[PDB]
Amino acid sequence: ENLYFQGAMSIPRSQTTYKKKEGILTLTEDRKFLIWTPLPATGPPTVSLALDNITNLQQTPPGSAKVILKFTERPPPPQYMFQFTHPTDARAEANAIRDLLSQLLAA
Ligand SMILES: [Cl-]
Ligand SMILES: [Cs+]
Ligand SMILES: [Cs+]
Repeated sequence: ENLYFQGAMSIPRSQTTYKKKEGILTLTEDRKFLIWTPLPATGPPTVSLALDNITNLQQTPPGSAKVILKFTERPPPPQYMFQFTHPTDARAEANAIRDLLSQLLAA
């Protein structure tokens, strides 16, 4: 039917490295930007990517040496790689933020 729904669960926050620095990958509260902020995550984000401007999302396949999500932005287009570093939960974290993003992007 005609009902439209939006996500209403807590926005995932993920232990990730960007350009070899440790930080947190999340979305803004309005769910319009992907943000990455270096630890201690006191200050502003160093990466802020509008979901409107993401043209692709790729991942390392499960069982790869590294768990990595790769974002391509609208313009050799700009690209961003985030390595998921949680000792046990890396792939689950990647999957979660992937799943949210792909739901947002396909809407
Ligand atoms: Cl994996
Ligand atoms: Cs988490
Ligand atoms: Cs792995």
